[PDB]
Amino acid sequence: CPLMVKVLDAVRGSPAINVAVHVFRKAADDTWEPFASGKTSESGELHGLTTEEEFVEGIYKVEIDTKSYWKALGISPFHEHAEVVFTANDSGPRRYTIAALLSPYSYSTTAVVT
Amino acid sequence: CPLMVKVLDAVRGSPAINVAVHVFRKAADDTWEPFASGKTSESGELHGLTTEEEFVEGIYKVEIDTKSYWKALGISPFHEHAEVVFTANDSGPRRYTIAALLSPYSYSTTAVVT
Amino acid sequence: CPLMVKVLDAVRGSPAINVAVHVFRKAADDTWEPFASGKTSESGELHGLTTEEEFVEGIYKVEIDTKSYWKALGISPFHEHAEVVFTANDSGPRRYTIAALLSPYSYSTTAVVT
Amino acid sequence: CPLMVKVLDAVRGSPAINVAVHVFRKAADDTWEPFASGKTSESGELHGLTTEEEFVEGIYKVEIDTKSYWKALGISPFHEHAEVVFTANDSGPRRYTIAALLSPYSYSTTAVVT
Ligand SMILES: O=C(O)c1ccccc1Nc1cccc(C(F)(F)F)c1
Ligand SMILES: O=C(O)c1ccccc1Nc1cccc(C(F)(F)F)c1
Repeated sequence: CPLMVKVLDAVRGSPAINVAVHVFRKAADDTWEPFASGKTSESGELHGLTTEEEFVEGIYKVEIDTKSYWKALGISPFHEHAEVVFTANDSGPRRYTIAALLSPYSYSTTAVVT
Repeated sequence: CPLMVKVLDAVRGSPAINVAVHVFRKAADDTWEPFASGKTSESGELHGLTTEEEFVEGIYKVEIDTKSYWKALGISPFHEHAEVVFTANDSGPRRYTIAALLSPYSYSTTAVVT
Repeated sequence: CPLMVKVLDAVRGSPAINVAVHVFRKAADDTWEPFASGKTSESGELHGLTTEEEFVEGIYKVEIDTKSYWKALGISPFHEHAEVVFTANDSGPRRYTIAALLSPYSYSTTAVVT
Repeated sequence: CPLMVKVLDAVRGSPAINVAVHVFRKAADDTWEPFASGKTSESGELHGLTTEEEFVEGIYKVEIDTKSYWKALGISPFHEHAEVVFTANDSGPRRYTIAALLSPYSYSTTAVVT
Protein backbone atom coordinates (compact mmCIF):
# COMPACT_ATOMS: atom_id res chain seq x y z
CA CYS A 1 0.00 0.00 0.00
CA PRO A 2 1.46 3.34 -1.24
CA LEU A 3 -1.00 5.42 0.86
CA MET A 4 -1.16 5.20 4.66
CA VAL A 5 -2.96 7.54 7.14
CA LYS A 6 -2.08 7.75 10.82
CA VAL A 7 -4.07 9.80 13.27
CA LEU A 8 -3.21 10.68 16.86
CA ASP A 9 -5.06 12.19 19.77
CA ALA A 10 -3.20 15.07 21.48
CA VAL A 11 -5.79 15.32 24.27
CA ARG A 12 -5.68 11.68 25.39
CA GLY A 13 -2.17 10.82 24.28
CA SER A 14 -3.28 7.91 22.20
CA PRO A 15 -3.99 6.93 18.57
CA ALA A 16 -7.28 8.35 17.27
CA ILE A 17 -9.20 5.09 16.81
CA ASN A 18 -12.11 4.58 14.41
CA VAL A 19 -11.73 7.95 12.67
CA ALA A 20 -13.45 7.90 9.29
CA VAL A 21 -11.13 8.79 6.39
CA HIS A 22 -12.37 9.47 2.82
CA VAL A 23 -9.94 9.84 -0.07
CA PHE A 24 -10.90 11.59 -3.32
CA ARG A 25 -9.09 12.09 -6.58
CA LYS A 26 -9.50 15.10 -8.76
CA ALA A 27 -11.27 14.24 -11.99
CA ALA A 28 -10.77 15.83 -15.42
CA ASP A 29 -13.70 18.12 -14.78
CA ASP A 30 -12.05 19.28 -11.60
CA THR A 31 -14.45 17.34 -9.44
CA TRP A 32 -13.57 15.15 -6.55
CA GLU A 33 -14.27 11.58 -7.35
CA PRO A 34 -14.51 9.09 -4.39
CA PHE A 35 -11.31 7.11 -4.30
CA ALA A 36 -11.16 5.03 -1.12
CA SER A 37 -12.38 5.24 2.47
CA GLY A 38 -11.85 3.51 5.78
CA LYS A 39 -11.67 3.85 9.55
CA THR A 40 -8.45 4.00 11.59
CA SER A 41 -7.59 1.01 13.68
CA GLU A 42 -6.86 0.72 17.36
CA SER A 43 -3.38 1.90 16.48
CA GLY A 44 -4.77 4.99 14.80
CA GLU A 45 -3.71 3.64 11.39
CA LEU A 46 -5.41 3.09 8.07
CA HIS A 47 -3.66 0.95 5.49
CA GLY A 48 -4.85 -0.77 2.34
CA LEU A 49 -6.72 2.19 0.87
CA THR A 50 -5.16 1.54 -2.59
CA THR A 51 -2.79 -0.44 -4.71
CA GLU A 52 0.09 1.09 -6.60
CA GLU A 53 -1.66 0.05 -9.81
CA GLU A 54 -4.71 2.09 -8.92
CA PHE A 55 -2.77 4.90 -7.23
CA VAL A 56 -1.91 6.90 -10.38
CA GLU A 57 -0.57 10.48 -10.65
CA GLY A 58 -3.16 13.01 -9.70
CA ILE A 59 -4.39 15.41 -7.09
CA TYR A 60 -5.78 13.60 -4.10
CA LYS A 61 -7.74 14.82 -1.11
CA VAL A 62 -7.54 12.98 2.16
CA GLU A 63 -10.45 14.01 4.37
CA ILE A 64 -10.37 13.03 8.06
CA ASP A 65 -13.66 13.15 9.92
CA THR A 66 -12.41 14.87 13.03
CA LYS A 67 -15.79 16.31 13.94
CA SER A 68 -17.46 12.95 14.57
CA TYR A 69 -14.43 11.78 16.51
CA TRP A 70 -14.56 14.58 19.03
CA LYS A 71 -18.33 14.53 19.29
CA ALA A 72 -18.11 10.85 20.36
CA LEU A 73 -15.79 12.01 23.17
CA GLY A 74 -18.38 14.63 24.21
CA ILE A 75 -16.08 17.40 23.12
CA SER A 76 -17.32 20.01 20.71
CA PRO A 77 -14.59 20.46 17.98
CA PHE A 78 -13.91 23.57 15.91
CA HIS A 79 -13.33 21.95 12.53
CA GLU A 80 -15.76 20.14 10.32
CA HIS A 81 -12.88 17.86 9.28
CA ALA A 82 -9.23 17.94 8.38
CA GLU A 83 -8.28 17.85 4.66
CA VAL A 84 -4.91 17.14 3.11
CA VAL A 85 -4.68 17.99 -0.57
CA PHE A 86 -1.61 16.93 -2.54
CA THR A 87 -0.35 15.95 -5.94
CA ALA A 88 0.88 12.39 -5.87
CA ASN A 89 3.17 10.27 -8.07
CA ASP A 90 3.95 13.24 -10.31
CA SER A 91 7.46 11.77 -10.51
CA GLY A 92 6.57 8.11 -10.47
CA PRO A 93 5.15 6.00 -7.61
CA ARG A 94 6.03 6.89 -4.07
CA ARG A 95 4.83 5.70 -0.66
CA TYR A 96 2.90 8.38 1.23
CA THR A 97 2.24 8.45 4.97
CA ILE A 98 -0.16 11.19 5.86
CA ALA A 99 -0.19 11.80 9.59
CA ALA A 100 -2.48 14.01 11.65
CA LEU A 101 -2.30 15.04 15.29
CA LEU A 102 -5.67 16.16 16.65
CA SER A 103 -6.88 18.56 19.36
CA PRO A 104 -10.37 20.09 19.61
CA TYR A 105 -9.33 23.41 18.08
CA SER A 106 -6.21 22.46 16.27
CA TYR A 107 -4.59 19.83 14.08
CA SER A 108 -1.17 19.31 12.64
CA THR A 109 -0.51 17.29 9.58
CA THR A 110 2.67 16.04 8.03
CA ALA A 111 3.57 13.81 5.10
CA VAL A 112 6.43 11.34 4.94
CA VAL A 113 7.19 10.47 1.38
CA THR A 114 9.50 7.63 0.46
CA CYS B 1 -13.52 42.18 11.73
CA PRO B 2 -14.81 38.87 13.20
CA LEU B 3 -12.47 36.76 11.05
CA MET B 4 -8.67 37.11 10.98
CA VAL B 5 -6.03 34.77 9.47
CA LYS B 6 -2.40 34.65 10.55
CA VAL B 7 0.16 32.59 8.72
CA LEU B 8 3.74 31.88 9.91
CA ASP B 9 6.75 30.31 8.20
CA ALA B 10 8.38 27.55 10.28
CA VAL B 11 11.41 27.34 7.96
CA ARG B 12 12.44 30.98 8.11
CA GLY B 13 11.04 31.84 11.50
CA SER B 14 8.98 34.70 10.08
CA PRO B 15 5.46 35.64 9.14
CA ALA B 16 4.36 34.19 5.83
CA ILE B 17 3.97 37.39 3.78
CA ASN B 18 1.81 37.76 0.74
CA VAL B 19 0.10 34.37 1.00
CA ALA B 20 -3.15 34.31 -0.92
CA VAL B 21 -6.13 33.35 1.23
CA HIS B 22 -9.58 32.52 -0.19
CA VAL B 23 -12.60 32.20 2.06
CA PHE B 24 -15.78 30.35 0.91
CA ARG B 25 -19.15 29.79 2.50
CA LYS B 26 -21.24 26.65 2.01
CA ALA B 27 -24.33 27.41 -0.02
CA ALA B 28 -27.73 25.73 0.35
CA ASP B 29 -26.91 23.39 -2.51
CA ASP B 30 -23.77 22.39 -0.65
CA THR B 31 -21.42 24.32 -2.88
CA TRP B 32 -18.66 26.63 -1.85
CA GLU B 33 -19.52 30.15 -2.69
CA PRO B 34 -16.62 32.70 -2.82
CA PHE B 35 -16.86 34.84 0.30
CA ALA B 36 -13.73 36.95 0.78
CA SER B 37 -10.07 36.86 -0.26
CA GLY B 38 -6.83 38.68 0.30
CA LYS B 39 -3.08 38.34 0.78
CA THR B 40 -1.25 38.25 4.13
CA SER B 41 0.66 41.37 5.12
CA GLU B 42 4.29 41.78 6.11
CA SER B 43 3.17 40.53 9.51
CA GLY B 44 1.63 37.37 8.10
CA GLU B 45 -1.86 38.70 8.91
CA LEU B 46 -5.05 39.21 6.95
CA HIS B 47 -7.77 41.33 8.45
CA GLY B 48 -10.90 42.94 7.12
CA LEU B 49 -12.11 39.85 5.30
CA THR B 50 -15.69 40.48 6.53
CA THR B 51 -18.01 42.45 8.68
CA GLU B 52 -20.06 40.92 11.46
CA GLU B 53 -23.22 41.81 9.47
CA GLU B 54 -22.04 39.75 6.53
CA PHE B 55 -20.45 37.08 8.71
CA VAL B 56 -23.49 34.91 9.48
CA GLU B 57 -23.75 31.40 10.84
CA GLY B 58 -22.64 28.81 8.33
CA ILE B 59 -19.82 26.57 7.29
CA TYR B 60 -16.84 28.41 6.03
CA LYS B 61 -13.71 27.22 4.31
CA VAL B 62 -10.51 29.16 4.60
CA GLU B 63 -8.10 28.14 1.89
CA ILE B 64 -4.48 29.11 2.17
CA ASP B 65 -2.34 29.05 -0.99
CA THR B 66 0.72 27.46 0.52
CA LYS B 67 1.95 25.93 -2.72
CA SER B 68 2.59 29.25 -4.37
CA TYR B 69 4.26 30.51 -1.24
CA TRP B 70 6.87 27.75 -1.19
CA LYS B 71 7.40 27.79 -4.91
CA ALA B 72 8.28 31.45 -4.60
CA LEU B 73 10.98 30.46 -2.12
CA GLY B 74 12.30 27.85 -4.54
CA ILE B 75 11.09 25.07 -2.26
CA SER B 76 8.95 22.23 -3.52
CA PRO B 77 5.94 21.84 -1.18
CA PHE B 78 3.84 18.76 -0.54
CA HIS B 79 0.38 20.29 -0.27
CA GLU B 80 -1.69 21.95 -2.97
CA HIS B 81 -2.88 24.31 -0.18
CA ALA B 82 -4.13 24.28 3.42
CA GLU B 83 -7.87 24.33 4.16
CA VAL B 84 -9.62 24.97 7.43
CA VAL B 85 -13.33 24.04 7.40
CA PHE B 86 -15.47 25.13 10.34
CA THR B 87 -18.99 26.09 11.37
CA ALA B 88 -19.13 29.66 12.51
CA ASN B 89 -21.38 31.75 14.79
CA ASP B 90 -23.63 28.75 15.31
CA SER B 91 -24.13 30.34 18.76
CA GLY B 92 -24.14 33.95 17.76
CA PRO B 93 -21.22 36.11 16.42
CA ARG B 94 -17.75 35.38 17.71
CA ARG B 95 -14.25 36.62 16.75
CA TYR B 96 -12.25 33.93 14.98
CA THR B 97 -8.51 33.89 14.47
CA ILE B 98 -7.42 31.06 12.25
CA ALA B 99 -3.65 30.58 12.45
CA ALA B 100 -1.43 28.35 10.31
CA LEU B 101 2.24 27.48 10.72
CA LEU B 102 3.81 26.32 7.49
CA SER B 103 6.57 23.96 6.57
CA PRO B 104 7.19 22.38 3.15
CA TYR B 105 5.70 19.04 4.13
CA SER B 106 3.62 20.02 7.06
CA TYR B 107 1.21 22.52 8.51
CA SER B 108 -0.43 23.10 11.83
CA THR B 109 -3.54 25.11 12.25
CA THR B 110 -5.31 26.38 15.32
CA ALA B 111 -8.37 28.51 15.99
CA VAL B 112 -8.62 31.12 18.74
CA VAL B 113 -12.22 31.89 19.27
CA THR B 114 -13.38 34.75 21.44
CA CYS C 1 10.75 44.43 24.54
CA PRO C 2 12.93 42.12 22.37
CA LEU C 3 11.43 38.95 23.86
CA MET C 4 7.70 38.10 23.87
CA VAL C 5 5.96 34.78 24.68
CA LYS C 6 2.50 33.82 23.46
CA VAL C 7 0.76 30.70 24.65
CA LEU C 8 -2.48 29.25 23.19
CA ASP C 9 -4.80 26.47 24.36
CA ALA C 10 -5.59 23.93 21.62
CA VAL C 11 -8.32 22.26 23.71
CA ARG C 12 -10.41 25.33 24.39
CA GLY C 13 -9.47 27.37 21.36
CA SER C 14 -8.33 30.29 23.50
CA PRO C 15 -5.23 32.00 24.77
CA ALA C 16 -3.62 30.21 27.68
CA ILE C 17 -4.14 32.79 30.44
CA ASN C 18 -2.08 33.06 33.57
CA VAL C 19 0.57 30.52 32.57
CA ALA C 20 3.76 30.99 34.54
CA VAL C 21 6.80 31.53 32.34
CA HIS C 22 10.39 31.47 33.65
CA VAL C 23 13.28 32.64 31.50
CA PHE C 24 16.91 31.62 32.29
CA ARG C 25 20.23 32.51 30.75
CA LYS C 26 23.19 30.13 30.55
CA ALA C 27 25.98 31.29 32.82
CA ALA C 28 29.71 30.87 32.19
CA ASP C 29 29.75 27.78 34.37
CA ASP C 30 27.00 26.34 32.21
CA THR C 31 24.25 26.87 34.75
CA TRP C 32 20.89 28.41 34.19
CA GLU C 33 20.67 31.72 35.88
CA PRO C 34 17.14 33.15 36.51
CA PHE C 35 16.60 35.94 34.00
CA ALA C 36 12.95 37.06 33.92
CA SER C 37 9.54 35.61 34.77
CA GLY C 38 5.88 36.43 34.54
CA LYS C 39 2.40 35.10 33.85
CA THR C 40 0.55 35.25 30.51
CA SER C 41 -2.25 37.79 30.23
CA GLU C 42 -5.87 37.29 29.22
CA SER C 43 -4.55 37.30 25.67
CA GLY C 44 -2.07 34.52 26.34
CA GLU C 45 0.82 36.99 26.00
CA LEU C 46 3.78 37.97 28.15
CA HIS C 47 5.66 41.11 27.30
CA GLY C 48 8.20 43.23 29.10
CA LEU C 49 10.36 40.31 30.16
CA THR C 50 13.53 42.28 29.26
CA THR C 51 15.05 45.32 27.74
CA GLU C 52 17.37 45.19 24.75
CA GLU C 53 20.19 46.50 27.01
CA GLU C 54 19.79 43.54 29.32
CA PHE C 55 19.01 41.12 26.52
CA VAL C 56 22.53 40.22 25.36
CA GLU C 57 23.80 37.39 23.22
CA GLY C 58 23.63 34.07 24.99
CA ILE C 59 21.67 30.89 25.35
CA TYR C 60 18.32 31.38 26.91
CA LYS C 61 15.76 28.92 28.17
CA VAL C 62 12.12 29.81 28.23
CA GLU C 63 10.23 27.49 30.52
CA ILE C 64 6.48 27.35 30.35
CA ASP C 65 4.58 25.88 33.31
CA THR C 66 2.10 23.85 31.36
CA LYS C 67 1.52 21.28 34.09
CA SER C 68 -0.04 23.76 36.46
CA TYR C 69 -2.13 25.16 33.66
CA TRP C 70 -3.77 21.83 32.85
CA LYS C 71 -4.15 20.82 36.46
CA ALA C 72 -6.12 24.00 36.99
CA LEU C 73 -8.47 22.85 34.25
CA GLY C 74 -8.85 19.47 35.93
CA ILE C 75 -6.94 17.82 33.09
CA SER C 76 -3.99 15.55 33.72
CA PRO C 77 -1.09 16.67 31.47
CA PHE C 78 1.82 14.62 30.19
CA HIS C 79 4.64 17.15 30.42
CA GLU C 80 6.21 18.67 33.51
CA HIS C 81 6.51 21.86 31.42
CA ALA C 82 7.57 23.08 27.97
CA GLU C 83 11.09 24.44 27.40
CA VAL C 84 12.44 26.35 24.45
CA VAL C 85 16.25 26.62 24.39
CA PHE C 86 17.85 28.97 21.89
CA THR C 87 20.87 31.17 21.25
CA ALA C 88 19.88 34.78 21.00
CA ASN C 89 21.29 37.94 19.38
CA ASP C 90 24.33 35.98 18.24
CA SER C 91 24.18 38.42 15.29
CA GLY C 92 23.14 41.52 17.12
CA PRO C 93 19.75 42.30 18.83
CA ARG C 94 16.62 40.88 17.27
CA ARG C 95 12.95 40.72 18.36
CA TYR C 96 11.93 37.21 19.37
CA THR C 97 8.40 35.92 19.71
CA ILE C 98 8.31 32.44 21.15
CA ALA C 99 4.86 30.90 20.70
CA ALA C 100 3.51 27.66 22.16
CA LEU C 101 0.26 25.84 21.41
CA LEU C 102 -0.76 23.52 24.21
CA SER C 103 -2.63 20.28 24.43
CA PRO C 104 -2.61 17.82 27.35
CA TYR C 105 -0.21 15.43 25.65
CA SER C 106 1.36 17.66 23.12
CA TYR C 107 2.83 21.04 22.41
CA SER C 108 4.10 22.87 19.38
CA THR C 109 6.42 25.78 19.58
CA THR C 110 7.60 28.22 16.97
CA ALA C 111 9.84 31.28 16.94
CA VAL C 112 9.19 34.42 14.91
CA VAL C 113 12.36 36.35 14.71
CA THR C 114 12.51 39.86 13.34
CA CYS D 1 11.16 -1.38 25.33
CA PRO D 2 8.80 0.96 27.27
CA LEU D 3 10.44 4.13 25.83
CA MET D 4 10.51 4.88 22.09
CA VAL D 5 11.42 8.18 20.31
CA LYS D 6 10.37 8.99 16.76
CA VAL D 7 11.55 12.07 14.95
CA LEU D 8 10.33 13.48 11.64
CA ASP D 9 11.53 16.12 9.25
CA ALA D 10 8.81 18.63 8.21
CA VAL D 11 11.09 20.31 5.65
CA ARG D 12 12.05 17.19 3.69
CA GLY D 13 9.01 15.06 4.43
CA SER D 14 11.03 12.22 5.80
CA PRO D 15 12.15 10.67 9.12
CA ALA D 16 14.90 12.66 10.84
CA ILE D 17 17.74 10.13 10.58
CA ASN D 18 20.75 9.97 12.90
CA VAL D 19 19.43 12.55 15.37
CA ALA D 20 21.21 12.21 18.71
CA VAL D 21 18.84 11.64 21.65
CA HIS D 22 19.95 11.79 25.32
CA VAL D 23 17.63 10.70 28.12
CA PHE D 24 18.14 11.83 31.73
CA ARG D 25 16.38 10.96 34.94
CA LYS D 26 15.94 13.34 37.80
CA ALA D 27 18.01 12.31 40.79
CA ALA D 28 17.18 12.81 44.48
CA ASP D 29 19.24 15.96 44.52
CA ASP D 30 17.21 17.29 41.65
CA THR D 31 20.00 16.74 39.17
CA TRP D 32 19.71 15.15 35.82
CA GLU D 33 21.50 11.88 35.77
CA PRO D 34 22.37 10.37 32.31
CA PHE D 35 19.93 7.58 31.63
CA ALA D 36 20.30 6.38 28.04
CA SER D 37 21.26 7.81 24.65
CA GLY D 38 21.16 6.84 21.00
CA LYS D 39 20.74 8.01 17.42
CA THR D 40 17.55 7.65 15.35
CA SER D 41 17.56 5.13 12.58
CA GLU D 42 16.81 5.52 8.92
CA SER D 43 13.18 5.34 9.92
CA GLY D 44 13.62 8.21 12.34
CA GLU D 45 13.15 5.82 15.28
CA LEU D 46 15.07 5.05 18.44
CA HIS D 47 14.15 1.92 20.36
CA GLY D 48 15.93 -0.05 23.06
CA LEU D 49 16.87 2.89 25.26
CA THR D 50 15.71 0.99 28.40
CA THR D 51 14.14 -2.06 29.90
CA GLU D 52 11.00 -1.98 31.98
CA GLU D 53 13.10 -3.17 34.92
CA GLU D 54 15.35 -0.15 34.66
CA PHE D 55 12.59 2.25 33.61
CA VAL D 56 11.28 3.08 37.12
CA GLU D 57 8.92 5.91 38.18
CA GLY D 58 10.58 9.25 37.96
CA ILE D 59 10.92 12.47 36.05
CA TYR D 60 12.68 11.94 32.77
CA LYS D 61 14.06 14.37 30.24
CA VAL D 62 14.31 13.40 26.62
CA GLU D 63 16.68 15.76 24.82
CA ILE D 64 16.76 15.72 21.01
CA ASP D 65 19.79 17.28 19.36
CA THR D 66 17.95 19.22 16.71
CA LYS D 67 20.70 21.79 16.29
CA SER D 68 23.29 19.35 14.94
CA TYR D 69 20.69 17.82 12.67
CA TRP D 70 19.86 21.04 10.89
CA LYS D 71 23.46 22.21 10.78
CA ALA D 72 24.33 19.01 8.85
CA LEU D 73 21.66 20.04 6.32
CA GLY D 74 23.29 23.49 6.03
CA ILE D 75 20.30 25.08 7.66
CA SER D 76 20.78 27.29 10.67
CA PRO D 77 18.15 26.22 13.33
CA PHE D 78 16.63 28.39 16.05
CA HIS D 79 16.69 25.91 18.92
CA GLU D 80 19.64 24.46 20.72
CA HIS D 81 17.64 21.22 21.08
CA ALA D 82 14.17 19.98 21.84
CA GLU D 83 13.44 18.71 25.38
CA VAL D 84 10.50 16.66 26.59
CA VAL D 85 10.17 16.49 30.36
CA PHE D 86 7.64 14.11 31.90
CA THR D 87 6.87 12.01 34.91
CA ALA D 88 6.77 8.37 33.95
CA ASN D 89 5.33 5.19 35.49
CA ASP D 90 3.76 7.16 38.35
CA SER D 91 0.88 4.69 38.06
CA GLY D 92 2.84 1.60 37.18
CA PRO D 93 4.73 0.77 33.94
CA ARG D 94 3.48 2.16 30.69
CA ARG D 95 4.86 2.25 27.14
CA TYR D 96 5.81 5.75 26.02
CA THR D 97 6.27 6.92 22.43
CA ILE D 98 7.69 10.39 22.32
CA ALA D 99 7.39 11.85 18.85
CA ALA D 100 8.82 15.08 17.46
CA LEU D 101 8.19 16.84 14.17
CA LEU D 102 11.02 19.22 13.24
CA SER D 103 11.33 22.45 11.24
CA PRO D 104 14.18 24.99 11.49
CA TYR D 105 12.23 27.36 13.73
CA SER D 106 9.62 25.11 15.14
CA TYR D 107 8.96 21.66 16.58
CA SER D 108 5.93 19.80 17.72
CA THR D 109 6.02 17.00 20.18
CA THR D 110 3.44 14.51 21.27
CA ALA D 111 3.37 11.48 23.54
CA VAL D 112 1.40 8.30 22.99
CA VAL D 113 1.08 6.41 26.21
CA THR D 114 -0.22 2.88 26.34
O1 LIG E 1 4.02 9.14 15.11
C1 LIG E 1 3.90 8.65 14.00
O2 LIG E 1 3.98 7.32 14.06
C2 LIG E 1 4.02 9.38 12.73
C3 LIG E 1 4.05 8.68 11.51
C4 LIG E 1 4.17 9.35 10.30
C5 LIG E 1 4.27 10.74 10.30
C6 LIG E 1 4.25 11.44 11.50
C7 LIG E 1 4.12 10.76 12.74
N1 LIG E 1 4.10 11.42 14.00
C8 LIG E 1 3.93 12.77 14.40
C9 LIG E 1 4.52 13.39 15.53
C10 LIG E 1 4.25 14.74 15.80
C11 LIG E 1 3.40 15.47 14.94
C12 LIG E 1 2.84 14.81 13.83
C13 LIG E 1 1.94 15.56 12.91
F1 LIG E 1 1.18 16.49 13.50
F2 LIG E 1 2.59 16.21 11.93
F3 LIG E 1 1.06 14.78 12.25
C14 LIG E 1 3.10 13.49 13.57
O1 LIG F 1 1.57 33.48 16.91
C1 LIG F 1 0.45 33.94 16.79
O2 LIG F 1 0.50 35.27 16.88
C2 LIG F 1 -0.80 33.19 16.81
C3 LIG F 1 -2.02 33.86 16.67
C4 LIG F 1 -3.23 33.18 16.69
C5 LIG F 1 -3.22 31.80 16.83
C6 LIG F 1 -2.01 31.11 16.97
C7 LIG F 1 -0.78 31.81 16.96
N1 LIG F 1 0.48 31.14 17.09
C8 LIG F 1 0.92 29.80 16.94
C9 LIG F 1 2.03 29.23 17.58
C10 LIG F 1 2.35 27.89 17.34
C11 LIG F 1 1.57 27.12 16.47
C12 LIG F 1 0.47 27.73 15.85
C13 LIG F 1 -0.38 26.91 14.91
F1 LIG F 1 0.29 25.97 14.24
F2 LIG F 1 -1.38 26.23 15.49
F3 LIG F 1 -0.98 27.65 13.95
C14 LIG F 1 0.15 29.04 16.08
